[PDB]
This record gives sequence, C-alpha cells and structure tokens, in this order.
Amino acid sequence: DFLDFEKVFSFYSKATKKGFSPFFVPALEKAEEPAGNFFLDRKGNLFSIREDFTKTVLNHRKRYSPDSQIKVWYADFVYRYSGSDLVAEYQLGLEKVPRNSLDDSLEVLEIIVESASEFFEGPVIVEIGHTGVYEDLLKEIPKDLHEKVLNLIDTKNLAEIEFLSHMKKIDLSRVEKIIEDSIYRRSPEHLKTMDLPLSVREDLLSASSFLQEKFPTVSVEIDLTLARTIEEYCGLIFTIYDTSSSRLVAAGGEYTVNGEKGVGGSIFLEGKTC
Amino acid sequence: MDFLDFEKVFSFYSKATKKGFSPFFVPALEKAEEPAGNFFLDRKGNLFSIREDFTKTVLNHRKRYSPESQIKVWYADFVYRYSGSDLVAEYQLGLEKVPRNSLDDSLEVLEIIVESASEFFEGPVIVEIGHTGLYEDLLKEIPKDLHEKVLNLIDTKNLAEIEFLSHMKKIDLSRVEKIIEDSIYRRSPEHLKTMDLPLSVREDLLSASSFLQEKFPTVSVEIDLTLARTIEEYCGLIFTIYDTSSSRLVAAGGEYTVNGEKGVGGSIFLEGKT
Amino acid sequence: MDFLDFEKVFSFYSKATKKGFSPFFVPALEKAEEPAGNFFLDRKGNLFSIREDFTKTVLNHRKRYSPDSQIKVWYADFVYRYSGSDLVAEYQLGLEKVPRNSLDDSLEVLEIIVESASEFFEGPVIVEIGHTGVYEDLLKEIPKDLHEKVLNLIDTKNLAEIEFLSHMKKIDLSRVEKIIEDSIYRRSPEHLKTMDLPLSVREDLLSASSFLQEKFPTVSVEIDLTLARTIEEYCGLIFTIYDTSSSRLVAAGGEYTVNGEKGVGGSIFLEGKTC
Amino acid sequence: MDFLDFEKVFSFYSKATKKGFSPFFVPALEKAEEPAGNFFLDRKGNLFSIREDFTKTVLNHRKRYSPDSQIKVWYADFVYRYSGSDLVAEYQLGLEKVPRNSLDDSLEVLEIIVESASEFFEGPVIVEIGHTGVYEDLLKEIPKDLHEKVLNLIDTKNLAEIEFLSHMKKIDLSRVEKIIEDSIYRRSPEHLKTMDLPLSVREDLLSASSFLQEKFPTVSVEIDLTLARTIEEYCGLIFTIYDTSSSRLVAAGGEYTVNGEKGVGGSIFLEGKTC
Amino acid sequence: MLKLAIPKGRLEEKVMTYLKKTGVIFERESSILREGKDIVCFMVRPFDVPTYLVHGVADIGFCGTDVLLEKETSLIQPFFIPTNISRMVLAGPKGRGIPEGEKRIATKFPNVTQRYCESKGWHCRIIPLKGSVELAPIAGLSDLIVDITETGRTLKENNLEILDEIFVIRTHVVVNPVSYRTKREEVVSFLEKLQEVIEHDS
Amino acid sequence: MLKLAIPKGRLEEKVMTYLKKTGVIFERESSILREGKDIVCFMVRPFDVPTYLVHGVADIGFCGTDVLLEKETSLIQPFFIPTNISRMVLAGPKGRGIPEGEKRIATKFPNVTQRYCESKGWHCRIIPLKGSVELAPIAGLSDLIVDITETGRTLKENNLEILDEIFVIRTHVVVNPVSYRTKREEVVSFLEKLQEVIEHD
Amino acid sequence: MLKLAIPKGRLEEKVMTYLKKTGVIFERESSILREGKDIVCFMVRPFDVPTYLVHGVADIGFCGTDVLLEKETSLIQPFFIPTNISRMVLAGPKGRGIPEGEKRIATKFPNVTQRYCESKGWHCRIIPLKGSVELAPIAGLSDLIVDITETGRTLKENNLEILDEIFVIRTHVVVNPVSYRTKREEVVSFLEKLQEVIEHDSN
Amino acid sequence: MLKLAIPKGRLEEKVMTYLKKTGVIFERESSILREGKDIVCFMVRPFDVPTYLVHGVADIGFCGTDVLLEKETSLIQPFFIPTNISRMVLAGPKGRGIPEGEKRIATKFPNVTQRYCESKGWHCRIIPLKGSVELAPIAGLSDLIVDITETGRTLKENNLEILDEIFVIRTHVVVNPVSYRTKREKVVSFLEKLQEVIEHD
Ligand SMILES: N[C@@H](Cc1c[nH]c[nH+]1)C(=O)O
Ligand SMILES: N[C@@H](Cc1c[nH]c[nH+]1)C(=O)O
Ligand SMILES: N[C@@H](Cc1c[nH]c[nH+]1)C(=O)O
Ligand SMILES: N[C@@H](Cc1c[nH]c[nH+]1)C(=O)O
Ligand SMILES: N[C@@H](Cc1c[nH]c[nH+]1)C(=O)O
Ligand SMILES: N[C@@H](Cc1c[nH]c[nH+]1)C(=O)O
Ligand SMILES: N[C@@H](Cc1c[nH]c[nH+]1)C(=O)O
Ligand SMILES: N[C@@H](Cc1c[nH]c[nH+]1)C(=O)O
Repeated sequence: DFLDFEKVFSFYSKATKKGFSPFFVPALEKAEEPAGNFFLDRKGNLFSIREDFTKTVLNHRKRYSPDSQIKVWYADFVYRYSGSDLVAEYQLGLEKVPRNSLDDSLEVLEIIVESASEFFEGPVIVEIGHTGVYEDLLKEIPKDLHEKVLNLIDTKNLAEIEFLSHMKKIDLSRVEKIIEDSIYRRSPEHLKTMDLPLSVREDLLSASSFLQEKFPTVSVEIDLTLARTIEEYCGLIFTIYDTSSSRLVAAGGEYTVNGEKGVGGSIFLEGKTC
Repeated sequence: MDFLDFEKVFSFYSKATKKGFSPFFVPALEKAEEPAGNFFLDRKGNLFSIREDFTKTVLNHRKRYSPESQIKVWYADFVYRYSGSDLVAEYQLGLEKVPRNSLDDSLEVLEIIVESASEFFEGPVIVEIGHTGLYEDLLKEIPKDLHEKVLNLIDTKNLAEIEFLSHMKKIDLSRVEKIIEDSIYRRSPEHLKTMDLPLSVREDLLSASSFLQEKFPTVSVEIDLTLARTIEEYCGLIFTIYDTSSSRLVAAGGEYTVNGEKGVGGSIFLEGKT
Repeated sequence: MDFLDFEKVFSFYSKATKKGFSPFFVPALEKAEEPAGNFFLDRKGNLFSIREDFTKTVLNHRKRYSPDSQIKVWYADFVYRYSGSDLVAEYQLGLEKVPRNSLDDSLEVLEIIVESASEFFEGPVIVEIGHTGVYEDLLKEIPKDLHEKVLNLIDTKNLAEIEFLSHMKKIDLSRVEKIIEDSIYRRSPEHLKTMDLPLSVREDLLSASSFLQEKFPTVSVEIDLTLARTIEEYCGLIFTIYDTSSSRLVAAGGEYTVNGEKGVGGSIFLEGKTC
Repeated sequence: MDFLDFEKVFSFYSKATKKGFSPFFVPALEKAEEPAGNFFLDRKGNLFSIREDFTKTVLNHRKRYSPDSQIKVWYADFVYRYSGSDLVAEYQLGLEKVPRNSLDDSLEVLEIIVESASEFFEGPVIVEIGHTGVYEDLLKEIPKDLHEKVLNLIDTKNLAEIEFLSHMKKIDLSRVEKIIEDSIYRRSPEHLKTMDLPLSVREDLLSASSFLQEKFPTVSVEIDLTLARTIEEYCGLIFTIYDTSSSRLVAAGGEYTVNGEKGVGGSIFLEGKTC
Repeated sequence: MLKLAIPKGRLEEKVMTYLKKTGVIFERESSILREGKDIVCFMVRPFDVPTYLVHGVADIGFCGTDVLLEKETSLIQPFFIPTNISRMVLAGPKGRGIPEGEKRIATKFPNVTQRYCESKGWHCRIIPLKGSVELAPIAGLSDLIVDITETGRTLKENNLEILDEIFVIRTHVVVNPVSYRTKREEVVSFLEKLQEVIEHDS
Repeated sequence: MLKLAIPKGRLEEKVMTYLKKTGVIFERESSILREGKDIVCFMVRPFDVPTYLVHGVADIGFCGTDVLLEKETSLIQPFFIPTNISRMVLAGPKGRGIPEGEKRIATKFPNVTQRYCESKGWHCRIIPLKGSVELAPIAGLSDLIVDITETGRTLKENNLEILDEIFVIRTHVVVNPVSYRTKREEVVSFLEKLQEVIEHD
Repeated sequence: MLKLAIPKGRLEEKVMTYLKKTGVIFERESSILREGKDIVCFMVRPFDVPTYLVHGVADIGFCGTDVLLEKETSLIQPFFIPTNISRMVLAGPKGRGIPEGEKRIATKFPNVTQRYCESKGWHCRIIPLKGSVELAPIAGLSDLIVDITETGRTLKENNLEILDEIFVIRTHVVVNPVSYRTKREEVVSFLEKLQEVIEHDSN
Repeated sequence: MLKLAIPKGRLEEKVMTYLKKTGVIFERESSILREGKDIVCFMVRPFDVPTYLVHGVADIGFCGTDVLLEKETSLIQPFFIPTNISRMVLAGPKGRGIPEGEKRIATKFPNVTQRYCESKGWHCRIIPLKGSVELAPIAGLSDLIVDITETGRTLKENNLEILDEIFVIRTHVVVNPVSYRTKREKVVSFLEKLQEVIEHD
C-alpha cells in the first residue's frame, strides 16, 4: 500500500504557491573524504547517504555561486541506522535560507502544520520551543554541571534536579519550573509567568499566536525542555504529533549554520514512534 | 538548485491514475546477501545493491508474493547506473503492469508513455518498435558458435562484416542482411506485410503500429528489428522513443517474462544527475 | 612490547635450510578478482584476500609459475582469522613440500616441526598422529545419509550417541565405537596391530610412529583416528602437537591432495597478537 | 617462488641484539576508529589501516602503555604503499629507539644501518647526512607568504627559480643559494666549519660525519642540507644511504620529536613486492 | 489504554505492588502478560525495557541507569523507584592495578564498557558474559571486569578491587516521549498516582 | 586439578548431586565458586559454558544442544545428562501460520535463527531478547519467535502454535579438546566416575 | 546538421579526401574546426572519437577496432574505411618468453591489456604510456608490451617478438545510434555517397 | 653512461641541438632510441618523461611544469630550458561565465584539473581528452576546459575567454634524485656543459 505518496502533490501545491522550488537529488552523494556513515564501491568511490535533508540542502548551496537565496521543497527517502540496520522513511520538507525575519519561519510552520493537519486524522499537537532559553537557565548555575542539568532537562528528570538542588546547594527552581510547565502549564498563556529574555518571549508569542489564529483545531503547546536540539538549531523549534496513530509526525526549527540563518521543517508520512 | 520539472511528474501522475495506475515508491538502496559486482559496502558491514532497473524492483518488492491479482503502478525516482567509474542517476517516470494478459496491456502502457513524450518534448518524436521474437527465427540455421557475433553485428548494423562473414564462412545470411537493410529503408509499418516474420511477431507489430499511428499521427512510428541487445532482458514487443529536437533517447520499454509470468513496462527519461 | 623470540625463528630456519627448504615471504594482502569469502575493500576499488592459510597461499604462488615447479619452502609470518567479528592473527612457523614423492617427504616435515616444538615449548609434548584414509573404509557398512553425522559423532567422540544410534537405527557401528574408545584408552602405537585398518593406512601410521618414537624419546607419540573434519581438507596422515605445559595445541600439519597433486605441510603456533 | 635473503635478516638481527634492540613483530593490518586516508573495510564493519610506516606503528603501539615505556627495538617486515592504484609492499629492516638520550643513540642507529648497507650492497655506498635545524634559521629573514614555496625549491635544488625570485621579490636569498650550491660542490664533511650554520646544527653534523668517516672508510659520507621534505617528519639529523652499484636509495632515517620527546630510527630497503 | 513494560527480577514485586496500591486489577494474570481493563503489563527482561519503549509498543517502563546507558536510550525519566544504591564499576584482582598490554575485560554491558574504553583511549578485548562476571579474573578469562556493585561483598569474596567508579545507578520510571504527548492526560494521572504511593513509604 | 564450568539454573542441582554421589567434597563454597581438593567448579550462566571451555579456562562443562549450536564451538561430547525432552521450535500466533515475504523473528538465540532462516531461503529480521520471547508477537515486535518448549504450556498460554521443530535438545557433558589430551588420565578417571553414577541411576 | 568527428593523424588525409570526393566544401577552417553550412568537422584525436559520438555531440566518426575496444563503446558500424592490416599484439624482448612473476606491461591501451591479463589469468602491473611504447622492455620500464603492429618492422628494429595476437584491427565509420534515427535522411545520404566514393577508388 | 628521457615534438630539436653542442656523439640512431658510447636517449612522449625518471630508468629528462604537476612527481630541477612563457588556464565560452553546480571540464590534464576543482570546492565532471581540447564547449562535450595557452590566438579563434590562471609554465631539466648522488660526477659534468651551452645562446 504505497498510496500515501499522493499527499505529495498536495504538498507540492502548498509549497509552490508560497515560492518553493522542487529540490531533488540522488540518495548517494560522492564525498571528497570519509565523514561518519559511508558507503564505498568496487570502483574506488566513497559515498555518503542522505541522512539529513537540511545538511544536504546547505551543502548544495556551497557548490553554487556566491550568496544564493534558496526557497525549496523536497520529498524523498532519508536513510538512518538503528543499531546496524539501514532504514529509510519518506519525508516532505521545506528549507529557507536566510530567514530574513520570523514570517519566513511562520510561512514554513504554516505549510508543514497545514499538511500534517490534512495528512493525519485525529488531534494534532504543535509543540513549540526555543533554543534561546538554556543560556538564560545555565548562567546562574556553575559552569561545570552545565552538561548535567541540560541532560536532566531533556529527560524531564525533575527528581534528580531536586537532588542536585540539595546535595550541591544550588537553587534550581526555574529549571524545575520549565520542567513542571512542560507538564502542567503547556498553554501559551503561561509564557507571561515564565522568566525569559524579551526576544525569546516575543518569538514564542508570535508563533503561538499565529498558529492559534490559523489552526483552531490543533493543540498549540509550549515545551522548553528539548535541550538536545541546542546544537542543531538556533531559535524557534517545533514538533508535531499525531494522537490517532500516537506518533511523531513532523519537526523543524530555526538554525544558524556558519553565519546566516535558515528555517526548515519536515514531515514523516507515518514513521517515528520515538 | 537541483531543480526538477515537477509539473511533468504531476502530469504523468494524472495520466497514469486516470487509468488505474497506482503509486510505487521504495528506497533506492537494498540489502544484499551475496556480492554482485555493483554492490556497496557500508561501515556497519551490510552489503547493498542500488536501484538499477525498476521492473526488477517492482517484481521482487511488493508483488503480494502469495495470492491476488494485477498490479498497476507508476513511479518517479532516480535509477542509478555506472558511466565508466562514475555513479550517475536518471530520474525516470515509468509504468509497470504485470500481468501482461494481452497486447492490450502493452498498448495501454505505450499510450501513456508516448502521450507523455509528445507533451514533454518539443520537436518531432520517433517511436521505434521492435519485437524480441524474430531472433530465434533468424539464427534458425546459422551454426551456434556464430550466434553471439551475428547478434552483435545485427546490433551495430554492421552489414559489411556480415557480408564478409557470409563469404568467409560460406553461409547464407541474406535473411539477417534484409533485416538490417529494412531497419534503414523500410521502417514504415506498411512494410510489415512484406516482411518475413513469424505470424505472432508480425501481428503484434501490426496491431501496435495501427493503434499508435491512429492515435498519434504527429509522432513517427517506425519499425526496427535490430536491437539484438534487448533479448537477455525483454521478451516480446519492445520500444524506444527519440526526441529529434534535443537528439536523445527519451524513453524505452517493452514486454518481459520473469519466470512463467509476463509483464510490460516503460520509462521516460527526464534528468541525468551527479 | 610485541616481542617475538626470534631466536626461535632463526633456529627453525636452520633446521629447515638444511633439509633444503627455502624461505617464502609474501605480503599479507593479495589482490583478488572476485568477492569470495573474507574480503577487504580498499579506498581505490581493489578487493583483497588476507592470508588465512599458508598452504593455500604457497599453492597459489606455485600456479603463477607455469612450467610447474617442485616447491620446498619454509615460512614465518602472521596467519589471520576471525574470532567472531574481530580479525586476529597468529604468528606461524611452517613448511610445505609439493610434491610429496614418498612418506619419507612427510617424515622430514614431521621431523622438523616436532624437533622445533620440543625445543620451543617447555612442556613434555604430545604428537598425536592420525590418518584420513580410515573413514571410507569405516563409512560403507553404514547407510548413506547416516554418514555426515556419524562423522560428526566420531569428531566429537560422542560414544553415547553412537551406542544409541546402534539401536534406534538398527545397524552395527561396533568398529566405529572401537576407533573412538581406542583414541581414549589405547593411543600407544603399539596397539596399531590390534587395530582393524586398511593396509596402506596401517603401514603409514606404523612408519610415522616408529620414526618419531626412535628419534624423539622424550615426546609421547600417540595415535588418534577421530577428527573426521580433517577429511575435506587433508588426504593421508595428519598430525597435531600439544604442550602439556602451556596446555595448548602447538603445531598441526599433514598430507593433502590438490588436483592429482600430493603435498605435505606443517605449521607451528608461537602465536598471539590482535589485529 | 618468493625467496628472501634471510641470511641478511639474521645478520641484521645479530647486529641489533648485540646493541640491545628487541624484536618487534605485529600484524600488517590494525584497527582504526575513525577513517584516516588509506583504509580497508571488511564484510564485518571493521575499518583498518595498513602498515605504511614502521616508526609510526612502533609509536602508535608504544602509546598503549601507562608510564610510557623505554623502547629499543628492531623490526623486519613488509611496509605497504600505493603506486598508482595498486598496493605494493617493501620488506624493511629497521630500528627504533625512543627516548633519544643524546647523539650517541642516534649514531648507534647509524652504525647498524650503515654497516648493514655496506655488507648488503655491492657498489660504493653513499651515506648522505643532513639536519632539520638548518631551516628555521634560513627562513627567519624571508617573508612568511613564500616559505613553503622556497622550501620546495630548495628540495628540488631549483637554483634558477630561487634566483628568479631573488629578482621578482627583491630579497636576499643568498644564503638559500649557498646551501643548494654546497649540496653539489661542497658535500665533503671538511666544509662544515665554513658552512654558515647554527652552531648546534654544525656540532651534530661534525660529529656524525667524523664517527662515520673514521668507522667506515669505504663509504662515502656526504652532507646535503637540502631535503626540506624531511622538515615535518624529522627533527634533528637525518640520513639516506645509496648504493651506486644498483642505482637505488637503500636506507633512510633520522631523529624525530614524539609529542614530548626525542626518538631515533632508520630502516633498510631490502626487497620489493606486489600487494 | 496504557501499556507498561515491567522488568522481571529483583524489582518485579516492588513495581507490581506499587501498581496494586494504585487501583490496578488485571483479570488475566499470566506469568509474562498481565492484561487489565485500562492497563496491560508486559513482564519483560530488564535489558529489553528500552526496546519496548522506543518502538512505542509500551508507553511506560522501569529501568536502571545501567540498561538505559547500555542501550543509548534517550527517553523521559521523571522520578525514581526507591532502591538501594548501586554502581557500575571497573574492577580487577587485588593489588594488580590496570594491566598495560591490551586490557582484557568481561561484562554483561559490552556497550557501556566499549565506550568506557574509548573514553580512556584503551585497546581492549571485550568478553561478553551473562552473569558470574566476577569469575572472569579468577579463571583467567579476563584481566578485568566492569560490573554492578552495591555493598561490595561479592567483590571482596573474589579478591577484586574497585579500580574506578564509572557511574552510579538508580531505577527510573521511563516514558516514551510521544505517548507523553499523545496520551498526556492518561500518563500524568497514572504517574501522579504511582508517585503518591512511593511517597506513602516515607 | 581439573576445573568444571557448571551451568546455573535447572541443571545446577542435577549435576552437583551427581558430583556429590561421585564422592566430591567441596571445602570452600561461594555463590559462584565451588572449590575442593582436586576440583574447582565455576558456577556460570549456561550460554557461557562454551566460552569457559573453548578458552582453555575450564576442562569440563555441561550444556544443552541450544547453547552448543548458538556458539559455533568445537568440543568433545562423551555422554549426556538425562533430562526431560525439550526442543527449539519456530512459532507464531495461533491459526495465522507463516505470513511470509518479509519475516521478523524474536529470539534469545540469534545465531540459531540466522542459520535457520538461511537454510530455508528466507529473508528475515532477527530481534534479540533476553527472555519473555513468547510476548513479542502480541506486542508490535515480531511476527514469529524461535524458543524452547517442553510442556507446550507457554506457547498455548500465549496463543502460539509450533510451526516447525528445528531440533531436539539434550544436555551434554563437554570437554576441552586440548585438555582431553594434555590431562587425559585425570579427565578419563573423573569422567568414568560420573558416567558410572549417572548410568547407575 | 551533420557533425563529423575526424581522427587527426594517419587517417586524416584519406578521410578528408573522401569528404572532398563527396561534395563537401568547407568555407571556414582552422587546425581544429572545419565547418561549411550542412557539415561540420571536429578535428580530434583518434582516441576521443567514441567520446564525441557516444555523448551524441557528433553524429559520425572514423575509428579503429583498437579505440572501440579501448572505450567499451558500442555504436553503429555500417562499413569499413579500407586501410592496411594491423594487429593489436603482445610482445617482449626477442626469444626471452613470458616472465613468471607479476608481469610489467607498458601500453597506450590500458583497458585492452587489463582485459587481456584477466582472460589469461594473469597478475600484472600496467604502465600507461602515450607512445614510444617499444622502449620500455629496453629501458626496463616493463617486461612486456601490448601495442599495434602492421608489418613487424618496428618490433624487430627494436628486438621484440610477437608473443600473442590479441585481435586484428580494421577502420570503421561509426554513427551515433540516436542521431541515426533523429537525422536519418541526412545520415543515410552521407553514408550512401561516402560508400560510393570508396568503391570508385575500388575498395 | 647517462640515460636521458627526451620529449618528442615541440622541444625535440631544441634539446637534441643542445646535446650536439655538448660533444654528444651517437653511433646508433632510431626514431625512438639514440645510442652513444656514454649517453643514450629515449625519445619518449612529454607526459612520459617523469615516469622514466621516477623508476630510475633514465637519469635526466626535460619536461614542463604541466607534466611535472600532472604526475605528482618530485624530482630535482636545477635550471630551465628557455622557452616562450605559457600558462595553464581555465577557459570557457566568451561571456558565458561559470555554470553553477555541475561543471563539465574537458582537459588533457585530469589530475591538475581535479586538484584545481578541489581547491575551489567545485563539483565538476572531468572529461579526459588527448588534444583539440578547445572544441568541447562548442560540441557541448564540456562547459569549460583547463588547457595551456601562450599567445591566446588559439582560444580567441574558438571564442573562449580565460577564466583563471592556474600556474605559469616553464620547461626544466630534471634529474632522478638518486642518480644525482649515485653518479653525480657525470650528471654534474653533463649539466655544467648543458648550462654553458644555454648561456651562450
Ligand atoms: N542518568 C541516568 C539515570 C541516572 C543518573 N544517575 C542516577 N540515575 C540516565 O541516563 O537515565
Ligand atoms: N511534577 C512531577 C512530575 C510528574 C508529572 N506527572 C507525574 N509526575 C514531579 O514532582 O516530579
Ligand atoms: N548427539 C546429537 C544429538 C544432540 C545434539 N545436541 C544434543 N544432542 C548431536 O550431535 O546433535
Ligand atoms: N571423550 C570420551 C569420554 C569418555 C569417558 N569414558 C568413556 N568415554 C568419549 O566420549 O568417548
Ligand atoms: N567491435 C567491432 C570491431 C571489429 C571487428 N572486426 C573489425 N573491427 C566488431 O566486432 O565489429
Ligand atoms: N548500416 C548500413 C549503412 C548504410 C549503407 N548504405 C547506406 N547506409 C549498411 O551498411 O547497410
Ligand atoms: N616545477 C616548478 C615549475 C615552475 C615554477 N614556476 C614556474 N614554473 C614549480 O612549480 O615549482
Ligand atoms: N644538479 C645541479 C647541477 C648544476 C648546477 N649548476 C651547474 N650544475 C643543479 O642543477 O643545480
């Protein structure tokens, strides 16, 4: 039952009406030198496989002439390992580079959320985060230990935060608060009561607002615990889940690779129990 | 930036689904167990095969192994091949219809592909028809140790070498000679009656010829029985399409038998890459 | 730090280049044309085999020479293998004579490997002799597809499954039982006359046992006709050497045929090393 | 069949063990964590490097030791390299000593190699010595932008491109030219007191020359300060030996800097093979 | 519903007793599957807990730091199940120190020890075992072990010394991160109820 | 002095009791070591008996056919310990039989299921588990399992059907092949005592 | 329109003269390019002829069997250009036979000799050269060579013996298969006239 | 004896005439090999000079920067053969710039251009040719070429403009680095004469 792959033409329509050009590359890509996961062949070629669409897009940007503005959409397999098994999953995605504003990222969110909303039946949840916290959190916390708290935040291990709180004698109350709010106060209105830098509040307010106004039937939730995404993203961060099938249906965010900014997102037709 | 004329894929989709062709998308890479020349070795130890032919993929892959019917399908994706020691990829659009119950199934595939060709290419289109049949027939009386080279000779239209062969081997190859000559001077279907072929071969060529010429008076349907090359891969009617405008081979396919089965497919070529 | 008693290598080289064996040193890696078995792929497209069997190696290099040549070599290098999924290597000393013209040729090999082993290892050493010509004679009396199983049982000295096979599938395997039981209780060469054995097999065992016993009065020469898995790889007499001190297998060799071609060879393991 | 003058390995072995080197033998293929140029993949996921340089192998093996180890070792094995897209292998005899306590250690190394070469090779042997310390000095007064270019010119003895640069840039190359000109006309060690050298660099060459020249009357001891190529493999004095009879580079080594310390080594090129 | 992946072994009774004090009834109590009205319990082996969570075949599970780290598992671990303190340690025969040659090590945790070796930049042969790992040194099967310790009785019996403390172990309730959002209401109710009962036991 | 790798679990008691009947006295005992004059007993998990034997670190051991076939291991198998019949079996949910094409199989015995799939012309995804293997089809994880049965209790209690007997399991005493020659008078004299006590029962 | 890939060197004059005898008038010329509204000639090296045809950047070329076999290139071959007999051969120094180790082989034809060495089950180092191949056994660059021979004059003037005849070589006119169809009326007219011209010199 | 690898073609008369002026007497001569009792030269192709010098089958040779760089050969180069200055350049159709992404580049100089592409982070498909490189842009075999130029009339004739200098070219005398130590009395005598001749010109 390949038939889900029709949603691609729908996605293609959304993205072209918004200025997105189709981006299509082979799954294998020749590599100057070995860089992690690779395949070699009997002819002395070394290849990398598509593991990350946005890395692939940025890397093709380097091939092209100076500057190069880029507003593309893709639809293809992304390969990954689980243990030592090569695994593929189809993805529909967007990429814009630079993000000139917030409206660019919001255009990106609009297209991906509108898609998820059509492609999956059953309550959809839009979880929004922001890399720009963390730096606020850690800078009342001793430098060594930063790796630890960040971990505990990602895992939502309130318990062990209370333990470090007592055994090392530092008040971690706002860390405890972010974790707590990610459980009990996920409504955007609780941003008011959260201690964050003006620009993080703002981005969060206008993303939560824009999504709310546009999508009355999707649950727009805030969760600032996704600390692992700290060094792949820089700014707004989002994730979509499908309740009906209980799975992770989409992800993306703002990013900043070697100067200059971008946003991108991706949808996984099915995939992701984790 | 790795643009792909995606309207064409849409248009091909609209033409295929209008006739009950369903989608078919699978990862390009595949797990192999035994090393088969064109393999890839990964850092994990797995050994892979890369998609080189869609009809093989369509057969192995899904085909509901155990009981139950007909599979139509269209696909759009990279097919990979080696040019010398380089890996290159063709983005193909194609159709597979297995089982091949009758010439009707072949004319339905041809109708879609040829319709897509005259729409996508902007300059007189040539639809060349052949039949894998008439080979066992010539060769009939040529000694077995000469079959290989006579087939290559017919493949490359080396009329001079054949006439030299004929004389040096004191063998009548006039029947082979006439076929090469016809492939040059008697390519109009209106010669099929004048041609020495087995009945079932001529009838297939006539019916396909009548229909194509009636439905696509703008294309030029021509008969060419050389192309010995397609026997170790096709079984029955065969076709190729040429765009006189850009001077390329723009499509090919035909009937095949993969053990007791029988199918037809075909592929439009729109993009070389990498 | 990756130390070798190279005195042992020089010594072995003296023993060999006196019997007319000549040195044979080749690269561990060798370019292959087809992805057979354990291969190695290279950043240039090359496939390689890695030296897994010295006789297999010496034998390919003979075939590169196509007027056809009497090879009498000794070697000293790593032989590589897999332990689950890690490549390990054993440092080996060995001989190879192709063609074997007589038992006297096999005895010369034995004499160097045994003498080498009794001087390289502390322990009172055991030379266990076998012969591959025992199995054919043993097998038919016994049903066809009960063969490659009663071989596994011989190999495994599964005397209990044999006695049970002797009843559940009505057949006499009493001479199978005797071979096993001998290999436990009467391994002394002296018992070779007690044994029901094809004539040529018995002459070969008797002359080897004798030869070794007379020349090496401080090694225990014993006779053991199990280890049927040497069948698809050896052809004629077979030997293994154990050190009771290290409690390890220390040497192994034997007669073999490669396409109407008789040779003998023997290896010693000083061994070690992880790749 | 793949003969090797083992009488020469044994000779080398005696020479080395008399001076206290221990044997160093390890497999040709080692595990690697991450990819580093030439590498090999097996059907098991393992990634391997191949022995491309003994001293690098000796060191990346000595690092597996907590207190660090005092290492004094001779080898004797194949070293691998690509010639085109083909794997080739050369059998090398070498020495490696880390720490280098003084010059006496380096000279000890030069004594064995040089003596092995004078015995292993017919035609007059040339032992050409240099020093890495000479280049700091040289480059001190020349722009940074054209350091790498000048060092290549001096390594190629391209006296003409130097002079052309003396004129297109307007620098005193002067000193670089002397060094090239000297490496053709004033190779004799007697000219070392007239060479405009850092006093330390002069002391080491003076002393290595003497020692060699006194102990080796039939060899031609020569000094060549070009060989900028060695500038980041070695740190101190270097040497190369040539055999005039055949016409080849037969031995090479020198002093090097190993993270914290000093070590010396050298090797002899005694036989080339394929794969 | 809510599918739980309970580890068989030392914790089984503890966890299952917490579940009972929570209002859970099963009506299918099999040795390996406790199926209930609004909760099903897979009685799986501890190493396997993570497998069940990451494929989403369970929503909640109970794990030690040791299996989580050994499995590269990346979930949500809100609070612990009380448990005596244990530790993952490197250990070897008394007064032998770390052998420098190629360090031979046995574990039930090849992964954890394969990483430990990388971090110390060692070259080591990992001998995987299923239990009785403290024998390896005594028997000559390894020069070293990496295994769990609590009191250090087993270690002093087998004349082993702690040569290093790698990490300390605690038993976590763990949650698959998607069902924490998809079945959020269910999860949070059950997790509050669970946590309230652990709390009764001061 | 010979060393024995004895397997912890439903075998420990049987083998230990036989040893006691042989007249073995232990002197020093831990949960893991049994050490008497002339004999030491390494108390180990059943899968690791081959690894204690293969490595020359124990002279004698006791395994079932399952552990022996899951480790490619090479060793002498003189006689067996009498044991209630059990077999390795391929299984899957009741009725539904063998849904093929792509086959996913959960086991405690990866090696045994590999070798099994191959010798069936099968393309299959092995899921290793440490136990509760019978549970995988109910959950999302596999379509089939391979595991050990004796009563049929467990399979029918979880609505699973034997789909193929792979092999009957018996437990063997096994000897280090080397130490069979290097210590044979002591190995044979011990093994003779053991054999006579089991035979007598 | 018709693009011809013409092989510079030995065949140039013969072909160009065939072209003239056919009606071709150029009106525009250089070392490299000869045009003439209806016809273009690319003056290329013989080795590159298939690479021009195979990519369909020229429609008709002229080639020896040697370059066709060197580039695993298959394209339509209607008739031959008549020339003197030549053979691709194996050769080594006079009466010294085949060396028994890893054989060193020099050649302009690395792909042909790689295939020869396999088919003969051989271990060989291939040293590519661009010419003067008959040195190399003399110089010590190689044990053997694979080269072209016609008489044997060059082989013997340098003390070499033929040791194996690999294949005999003829000169083909070749056509780019797709343009055989896209521009067939033109191709056939040209080939028809060209074949007439080769039967009025009488070959 | 000294063996020289002499480049056939453009430089062939220039060098041979320099040799004449040094007293070099050949007794045997052939299109391909020229032998004197003390000096023999191999008349080989210019690209093949370095491969005669690397294997030490010749002691001295004469070749350009282009060949020296195209084979990554490092041998000694004492002084030059006087010649008109030329440069390896990148060229393409006039005005047509540089295509983004996949650059097809035709050249007789595969390595140099492969290296050049690496240096500018280019993805480029390289089409090796044996000559008449300036075709290909027209023809559409390539978008771009990497070729040698001096006067520029060849590129101008074919409507190509230069897009980048890669390196300036000179021709050198080159010496096998071992032959120089190993028979230096002779190499140095010969080079000295060789230089004296060139200076007089
Ligand atoms: N940190 C462990 C749990 C833990 C840490 N400390 C105690 N327990 C984990 O990754 O789940
Ligand atoms: N806030 C809870 C975490 C939790 C949410 N749901 C259940 N537990 C605590 O005190 O740790
Ligand atoms: N002894 C037979 C039966 C068996 C195997 N394992 C246990 N019993 C065998 O070789 O397999
Ligand atoms: N390996 C011997 C062991 C034995 C003891 N007693 C009798 N047999 C065998 O089974 O025959
Ligand atoms: N491939 C060509 C080459 C040839 C053969 N004979 C002359 N030329 C053919 O076989 O027709
Ligand atoms: N392949 C054809 C080409 C041709 C001949 N005449 C005109 N065109 C043949 O030789 O018959
Ligand atoms: N081989 C010389 C060629 C050269 C330099 N400058 C001009 N030409 C070099 O690159 O150094
Ligand atoms: N090989 C020296 C020879 C020489 C220099 N000057 C005169 N002769 C060089 O070319 O630099």
